[PDB]
Amino acid sequence: HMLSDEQMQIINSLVEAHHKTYDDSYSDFVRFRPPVRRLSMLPHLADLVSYSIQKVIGFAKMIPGFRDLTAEDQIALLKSSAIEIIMLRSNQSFSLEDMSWSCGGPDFKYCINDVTKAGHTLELLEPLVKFQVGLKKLKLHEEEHVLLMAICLLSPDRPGVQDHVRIEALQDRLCDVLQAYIRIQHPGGRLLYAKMIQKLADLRSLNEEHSKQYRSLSFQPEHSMQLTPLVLEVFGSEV
Amino acid sequence: HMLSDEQMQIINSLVEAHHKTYDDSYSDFVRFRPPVRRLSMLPHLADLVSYSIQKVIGFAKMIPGFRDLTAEDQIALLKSSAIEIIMLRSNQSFSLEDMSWSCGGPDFKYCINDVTKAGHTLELLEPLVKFQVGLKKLKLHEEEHVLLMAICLLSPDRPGVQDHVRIEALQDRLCDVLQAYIRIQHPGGRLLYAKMIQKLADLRSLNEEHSKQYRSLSFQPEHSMQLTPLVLEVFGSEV
Amino acid sequence: RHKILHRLLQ
Amino acid sequence: RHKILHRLLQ
Ligand SMILES: C=C1/C(=C\C=C2/CCC[C@]3(C)[C@@H]([C@@H](CCCC(C)(C)O)[C@@H]4C[C@H]4CCC(C)(C)O)CC[C@@H]23)C[C@@H](O)C[C@@H]1O
Ligand SMILES: C=C1/C(=C\C=C2/CCC[C@]3(C)[C@@H]([C@@H](CCCC(C)(C)O)[C@@H]4C[C@H]4CCC(C)(C)O)CC[C@@H]23)C[C@@H](O)C[C@@H]1O
Repeated sequence: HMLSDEQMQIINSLVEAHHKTYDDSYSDFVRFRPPVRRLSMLPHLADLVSYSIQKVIGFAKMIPGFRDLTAEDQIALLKSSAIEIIMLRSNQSFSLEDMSWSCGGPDFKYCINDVTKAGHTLELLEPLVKFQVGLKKLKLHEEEHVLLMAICLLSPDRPGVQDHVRIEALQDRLCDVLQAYIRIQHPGGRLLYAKMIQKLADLRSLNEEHSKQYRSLSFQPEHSMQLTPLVLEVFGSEV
Repeated sequence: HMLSDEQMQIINSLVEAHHKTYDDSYSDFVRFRPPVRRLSMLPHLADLVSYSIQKVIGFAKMIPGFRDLTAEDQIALLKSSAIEIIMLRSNQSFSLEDMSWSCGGPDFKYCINDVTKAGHTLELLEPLVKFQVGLKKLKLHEEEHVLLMAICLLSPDRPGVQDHVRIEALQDRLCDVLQAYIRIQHPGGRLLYAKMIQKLADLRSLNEEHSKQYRSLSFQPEHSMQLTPLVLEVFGSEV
Repeated sequence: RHKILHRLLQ
Repeated sequence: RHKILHRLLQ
């Protein structure tokens, strides 16, 4: 009926980690290869995703429990959840008004048509925009957001995890914290935790769609050369 | 005592290939990751070198004789001569006035101190600036320049070449053309061909110094992630 | 290989 | 491997 001391520590630790790794200004984007509007936007998005992966890794490094997993396990979670955590954190920039990620002026405003000049299909971008709208509407607290991210990342059903029991133990402790939080701290959310866990199942389809289309990119050597070594390590299959 | 029809074709083919692959404006540099002044300039230089490698490959594709070599041989020449051809073509941008490559305003003016923020040593940058000055002073015709480049690239003494006899046969035909050219077309160059062949021996030392320092870069995973996949293919040892 | 991922996890 | 070099040589 009231948040415990250990549940409160987990929330402080996660909120801080997000703040330490999410620049709400998007000021570092001027360091990426400029966007252009033969896969025109692919340089800029690969730099964008590469930068994000580094922030996701820094966040994960601070989820309580994550550091003590084997390095193999840590890599296995990152490699599979990477794109999912990105789509998740990217919701803070998605604007319902124009239905686009707004990270700057005309330059860093990514609308549905630009990601088409990046090797992905207008047709399979449908669920991604849909996902971002339904999540925007969930009006999540920063605590629920950061919590959902850590839960997504700590899924024991990723290819490569060995200690799927410890990772499961970590992920349930984080769900308890979340149910508690919504329950004692989020009025009107009698149905919100289920709505949130539903979003997790959506992300796996997105993750799946992206893997099929990124494989198409990484198998054409003229497109993969536009990727970054981090991107190719993370989304490649060298495990 | 007069250039032959076949020697003239080789010159036309090489001059055109250079023009088709060297933008004297440096206008595409705005597409590279911006220069910054922890290896500050390394993103921009890796993009610069990566772009150059693509122009070198396009030039090589048009050196008569090159296309008919096996793909293994073509790769072997490129992987070893790459940095040398770059230092060679880059002389067109080196300015004796301020002793720096001038490719734009304050942004794309690379002076000796900037390449220091790119993982290389002030101490071993000495021969490179020295090489560029002595070559600038040679006041080479565009024909002698393009010819010197093709000769550098067609050296049969590269690690990996299998048909070191055909590549040697190609490289001598190109030297004949060059000696002829200087002889019947470059007044006052009674000593120039030897001066030019000397520059080739210098490039191997530069090539050597760079390989030792790039290996240091590619062995630190925080610096290699700033490289490009093309750069890592070309200067890596995956043969 | 994962050279970079290992580095990035301090 | 040289996937890219092979591509780049048409
Ligand atoms: C990443 C962030 C931000 C914004 C994030 C965006 C907006 C721009 C488009 C991005 C990058 C999407 C695409 C990823 C492309 C990457 C490569 C080419 C390597 O495949 C995605 C494949 C498409 C469609 C999906 C489907 C068809 C189902 O595959 C994922 C997150 C999106 C902004 C800011 O909030 C920081 C945050 O970190
Ligand atoms: C490349 C071009 C141009 C300009 C070319 C430059 C100026 C900028 C500095 C560059 C890029 C040098 C360095 C290469 C760094 C690359 C990575 C980090 C991957 O190692 C070089 C290692 C140092 C020093 C040598 C030694 C110590 C002995 O190793 C080579 C050509 C130089 C401009 C224009 O003319 C187009 C032309 O194509």
